[PDB]
Amino acid sequence: DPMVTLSSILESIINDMRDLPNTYPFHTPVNAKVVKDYYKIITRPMDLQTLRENVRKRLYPSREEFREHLELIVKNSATYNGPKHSLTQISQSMLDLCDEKLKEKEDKLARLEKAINPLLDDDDQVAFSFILDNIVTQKMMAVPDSWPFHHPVNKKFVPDYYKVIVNPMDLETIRKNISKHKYQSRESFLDDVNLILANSVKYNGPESQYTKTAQEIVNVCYQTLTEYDEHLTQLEKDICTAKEAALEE
Ligand SMILES: C[C@@H]1COCCN1c1cc(C2([S@](C)(=N)=O)CC2)nc(-c2cccc3cnccc23)n1
Repeated sequence: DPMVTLSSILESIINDMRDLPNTYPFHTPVNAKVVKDYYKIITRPMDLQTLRENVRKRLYPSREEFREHLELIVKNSATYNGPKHSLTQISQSMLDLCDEKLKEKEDKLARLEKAINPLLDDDDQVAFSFILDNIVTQKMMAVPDSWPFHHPVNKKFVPDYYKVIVNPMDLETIRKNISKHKYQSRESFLDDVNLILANSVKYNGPESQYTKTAQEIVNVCYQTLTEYDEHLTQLEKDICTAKEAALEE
């Protein structure tokens, strides 16, 4: 089972990171009864034991889903402890070692990832995702004053944001989804795009300048998708054909 093989590789990387100096504070979840404000600051807690248990729960079908959770450890330390704090440097040493190991094993990992999910090897899926990424970076992120929507909100700076917005979305998260080939159709892409606008309506109000900017992001997305309709339609058809042939095997 290539997912078993992949999981063994990821666990070996966790073993190597656990072995780096001074990493113990990242080996297990933060104790929120000692660090009493931790969840008032951090939205997505992560540590190496949770990561390892997730590897064992078969939650990571590729190196990117694993690396994203590992990067939370660093991001969380940067937010809570500070970007230059020794703990953040320590967490970064783990991410750096992971990246070394992923590079060393990149061909084996690619083979496993394609055996787990053949669409990662499908030229139509790849072309479709490439077009979506270009719409995001060249059209949507180019909307003036679109910065509030480029990245997830950091709760340290906006403490009530996730009490109001329980289904958050942002353009970076969409780009990560595109890189993982999450979208096979314009419909699922537009579900996430529209969530950015819906969250602005809810948090900022329908008449706010934030929402006017988010509306322009959505509108330029629709305009650009319409311009590429005939190509995107062909790619979506061919992706459906590939998806059926995978489950057929
Ligand atoms: C809540 C507002 C409005 O709704 C849409 C999101 N939005 C954001 C988003 C972000 C981020 S970030 C830096 N990763 O948190 C880039 C994603 N930052 C800020 C922000 C941060 C700090 C002080 C501010 C002071 N005034 C205004 C905004 C501030 N607001």
